[PDB]
Amino acid sequence: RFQTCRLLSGNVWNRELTIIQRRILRRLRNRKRSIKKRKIYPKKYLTSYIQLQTTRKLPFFYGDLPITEMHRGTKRTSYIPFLLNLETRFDVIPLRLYFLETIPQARQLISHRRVCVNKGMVSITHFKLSHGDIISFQENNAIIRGEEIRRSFYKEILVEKIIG
Amino acid sequence: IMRQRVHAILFLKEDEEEEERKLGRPLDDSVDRLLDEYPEFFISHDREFHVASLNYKPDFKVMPEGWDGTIKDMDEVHYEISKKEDDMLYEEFVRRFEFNKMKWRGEVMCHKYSRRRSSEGWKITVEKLGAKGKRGAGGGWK
Amino acid sequence: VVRIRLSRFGCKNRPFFRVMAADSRSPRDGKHLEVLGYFNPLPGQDGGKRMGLKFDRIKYWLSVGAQPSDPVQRLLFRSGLLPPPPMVAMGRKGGARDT
Amino acid sequence: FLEPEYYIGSWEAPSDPKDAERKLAQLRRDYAKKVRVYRKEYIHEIEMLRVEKQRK
Amino acid sequence: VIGTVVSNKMQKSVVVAVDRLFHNKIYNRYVKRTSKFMAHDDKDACNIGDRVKLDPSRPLSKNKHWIVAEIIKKARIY
Amino acid sequence: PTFNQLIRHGREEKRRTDRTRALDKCPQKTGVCLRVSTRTPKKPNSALRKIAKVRLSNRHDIFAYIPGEGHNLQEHSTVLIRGGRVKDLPGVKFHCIRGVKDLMGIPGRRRGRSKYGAEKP
Amino acid sequence: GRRILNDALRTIVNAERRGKASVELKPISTVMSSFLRIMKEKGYIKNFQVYDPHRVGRITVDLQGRVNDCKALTYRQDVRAKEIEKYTERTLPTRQWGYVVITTPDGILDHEEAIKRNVGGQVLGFFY
RNA sequence: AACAGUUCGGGCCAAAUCCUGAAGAAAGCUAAAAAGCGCUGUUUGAUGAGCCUGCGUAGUAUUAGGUAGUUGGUUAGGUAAAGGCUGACCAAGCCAAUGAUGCUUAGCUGGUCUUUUCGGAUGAUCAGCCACACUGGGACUGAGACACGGCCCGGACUCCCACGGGGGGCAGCAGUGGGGAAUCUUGGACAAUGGGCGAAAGCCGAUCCAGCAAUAUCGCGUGAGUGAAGAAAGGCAAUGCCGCUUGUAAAGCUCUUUCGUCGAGUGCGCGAUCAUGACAGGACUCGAGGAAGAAGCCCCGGCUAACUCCGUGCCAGCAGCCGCGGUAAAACGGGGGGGGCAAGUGUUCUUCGGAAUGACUGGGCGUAAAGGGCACGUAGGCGGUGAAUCGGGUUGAAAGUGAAAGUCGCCAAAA
Repeated sequence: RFQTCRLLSGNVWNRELTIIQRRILRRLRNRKRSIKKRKIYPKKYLTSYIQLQTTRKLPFFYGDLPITEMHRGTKRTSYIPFLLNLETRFDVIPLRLYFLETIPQARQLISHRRVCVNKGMVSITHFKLSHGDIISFQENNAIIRGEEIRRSFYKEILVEKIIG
Repeated sequence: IMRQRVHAILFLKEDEEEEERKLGRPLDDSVDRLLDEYPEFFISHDREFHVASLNYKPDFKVMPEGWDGTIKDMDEVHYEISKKEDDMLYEEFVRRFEFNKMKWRGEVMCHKYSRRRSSEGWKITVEKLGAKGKRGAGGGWK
Repeated sequence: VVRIRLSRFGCKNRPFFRVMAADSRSPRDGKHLEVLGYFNPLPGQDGGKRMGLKFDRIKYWLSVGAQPSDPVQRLLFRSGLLPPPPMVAMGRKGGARDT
Repeated sequence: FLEPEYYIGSWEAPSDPKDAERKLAQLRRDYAKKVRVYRKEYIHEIEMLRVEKQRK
Repeated sequence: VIGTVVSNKMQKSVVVAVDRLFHNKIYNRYVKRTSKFMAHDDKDACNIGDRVKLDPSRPLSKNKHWIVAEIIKKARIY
Repeated sequence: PTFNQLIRHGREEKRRTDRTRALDKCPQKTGVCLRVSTRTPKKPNSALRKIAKVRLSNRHDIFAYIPGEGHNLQEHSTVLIRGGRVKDLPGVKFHCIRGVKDLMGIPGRRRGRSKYGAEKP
Repeated sequence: GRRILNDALRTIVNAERRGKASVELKPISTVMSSFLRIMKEKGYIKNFQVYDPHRVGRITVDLQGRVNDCKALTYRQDVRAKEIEKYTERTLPTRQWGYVVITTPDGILDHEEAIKRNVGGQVLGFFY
């Protein structure tokens, strides 16, 4: 949600920024994000401020799971459950890394629809798969998302970039 | 490339040809046709294990004054452990992709028949095994 | 009477038996002399069948004179070391499959 | 790997009206003597193993 | 096994003392603790102050399940 | 001191007294209110505070404060007692949980409604 | 372990950080001579000339100037051969270095020579 | 597992493999005289019991003496088995400052929680062992009890009685009443595993399933997507910049219908075993098929992420701590707004960490709490050298054991 970008003092990838949203992001981004991040030197735990900002960026990136809790599940700090969930959580990581929106678009897909792995449906939504795993849609998924991935790879990598 | 990458290239283009036959001369290749090199990073590995070692624990071992020996190189001892990992990697992925290929035609669901018992185990020296078959005894094989 | 037998060893509704040389009046899960491997009674996927047993000591305990129970013969003949069950008489007629 | 493989038939128990003593005789003598034989084998072979351990 | 006698007036029931170590790793010290044994001894022959070896036996009294052996280092008595 | 002294001596822990003395370690023990007395807090804080002398089911009698504004309590009203100590008024080490047994929670509070036993307006 | 040992080692250390270069220790010993030599050929000193093999007692040690805290243990304790891998972690620089010194039936070792020969004994000293 | 035999009386209303004597120890039976079973003894092996013992196994000294079967010895019994187990007699020991005897707490162990580690808190569920069975007391049978639904005795307590006497034991399973802060259904089935007797067909609230509990776990879901008329309302504003904001939020609209709901269809697998299904109105696969059935609490003075308007005025009240309230309260209360978590949240209780705040790892005692007024000396600790010997400690190697479950590494299935 855009409100979260407003909180994070920046741009959390809201889609289709309407006109006054354009205005408000220019205002917030420049004025606020500058003034705070530009030249302050606060004792205001800038380390811990940064910490909040990053631990708040990441959850939307991976949908809505609490990642402080992921940290906490192990006794380490970080980087291991990171490399792990990114080795796969199987819908939010791979389906987005190739062709989707990691959000409950790419979620609930594994809930109801199928993406059979090694022709095997794995409808758990948090799987970890590595080292020799065939990822395949169903055919009634294909007959639509072939067109969807085409209109993605072009309307959203050719068209939007080129109007940019 | 990476070896197993190549392997999956083989498999995928192969069954893609098999389904080319199926779906007729309509062949998609739409997004594949993209060969402009702006909208892509796609960094691919040729070596492996160059980002950082398995660890860098600060630890040492002193050799006396008359060491009369020659030291080893760190970049050199690196890639030996990478080669160990690489061989283990090839073996394990071969095995896994292999079983997935043999799995392309199997049964993982609610239906089986289940009359063989896979006679097995010695728990001190178990490098031999056997099976049973159905109501016939069988044995000694596999 | 050492009764080489099979005790349940697992989660509810999906068990897993285990082979142990017990004593008669010991509990089902009670003080065992030693386990003897395992026997998973669940059908699988690699070879969609069941697995499990050990050898090389069931010889010794049979020799010293264990009288076990027939739900263990259902394995100690299927892997040899015994004669078949003397109650393998007949078979239900009319099994039908369509998948 | 030095293990055999063969087949056994121990069927045809019910044949005539109400004379299960066929398979009963089977059970008693057949099965008892079977197991007894096996056990004898085991005794001798395992004590063989023991005497090997002593020679060791 | 080894030990030293402490009391004698028992008429075939000479009593000796033997110590050991109750080493508690936690505080990492070799400490000493004793347990005062009793041993049957025919031909009653010992003097307070002279060591002796023992060896185990079936019960011989309400206590005193040891058995005496040779008198190591019989000591003078003024 | 020296290890030898430590081997032959306890190295015993430091002793402190937990203030709460409910008969058991139970989280709350119910009781009946003997008398309701409003008392004045120690300085600097200045006000009148509503507390009730309650005899717990263990039979020990402890003074317990009522949190929130408004009490329906009368002699012998049965009120579950939690362990909460107010700093301003000395000698009261217990709290009464609103909305349970007899003391009735304040319906009006809309923020913090879970405490004060308030159903959702 | 003795206390004349602790004494020799502490006199070494204190003379070092005082800045003199050649010292003499009256009450001498074999376990101390062995230890001076061990330090020597591990590097930490310069010469360790013992004088009177018997009956009198005198060593003259002339020193380099390395770090050398080297406390000499008093309360005995075992050391197996396979326990040093964790026990020599309780030196000052837990990881890097210092040589926990061990005594064996096959001569007084340090922990390197020990874990090589797979022999044990009892700890005697530290190195830092 | 092997070796040797199972003969006669007699008694039990009738007879027995019931009892009882003799020899040898017993006992004979057959599925219309039939083999095959049994029983007794000899010899082993296994499982198990009994007994004994080294070591380790609470606090308390404002508990310093305790004990006369006591401590030993002989003799008889004793026991299946050594022994003050014992009677007798003999001799007077034994335990105690390494804390005996008292007094208080308590079932022990693998282990559960925490801690990097040590340690500390716990011993509930699950298993090893001991103990215990209304309260006491015994003893009999029996391989195997002093035996929880075995016996006798006393007590105490209940329950019926004809009135004499009988009867009663949930600390088996579920279930009532009691006390509490509060801890489940008066379920189902031997379907499986496991124990029992039966040569074989056959019997069990152990067990396996089921049942209620946000009691914890792990999940998975309460949608995807558009969506500016920035809707109305909601607040706040000098009431600038759609004034700010709720707010792409809703609304609308197109997908999607998993989890769950409805209806169908079974050697799939749990008996895949000969057969044996309670689970099972389960799954399994197929179909009606609508975002429609699924978002709450805590916090916003600092510690500590987050703030504003009004009410409030030393009253009310919050506070885990420091403290706020005497008309501008960001701390109390109400409206709006926001942060943190999420089918869960918050308070209290409970134990560890932080806590080096009992310091072995990991302290102090000059002025901060803490060096005794001083010494002596008992144990006790600790404490010179070189030479020799031994090999208890020490240390190197092997096997046994260190229950399984647990921790942990890996692996694989499982969601």
